[PDB]
Amino acid sequence: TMGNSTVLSFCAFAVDAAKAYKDYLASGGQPITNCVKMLCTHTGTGQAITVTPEANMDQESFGGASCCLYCRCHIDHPNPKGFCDLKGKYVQIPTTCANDPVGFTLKNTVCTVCGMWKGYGCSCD
Ligand SMILES: [Zn+2]
Ligand SMILES: [Zn+2]
Repeated sequence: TMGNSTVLSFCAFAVDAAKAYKDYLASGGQPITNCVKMLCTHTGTGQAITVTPEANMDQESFGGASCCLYCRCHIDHPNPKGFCDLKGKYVQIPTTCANDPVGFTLKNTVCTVCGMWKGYGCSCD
């Protein structure tokens, strides 16, 4: 098992950190841990990213920044204003994927319409 600081270091100095984290996971690597899990009722909306925790019965809630590879790596966000969609918000992850929230937020996309994760509850189809 690799620990957090070895993975994080490895990705942070990659020219493409997101590709390194994915390629690492694909090879069977141990996911980044110590994301900040939230106590909450699990009666929330199920929206992906929210101002307070919004988990439904099928989700967990985390502190957004602790689930963001770039925040966890202390590097610039790949958005040309450098702005973070998770910093200071709360992210709702499906409980099945809650063992790798950093990987989940990376690999996935919020539906422009729903508000929920495309492919994971987004009902729109
Ligand atoms: Zn971030
Ligand atoms: Zn949708």
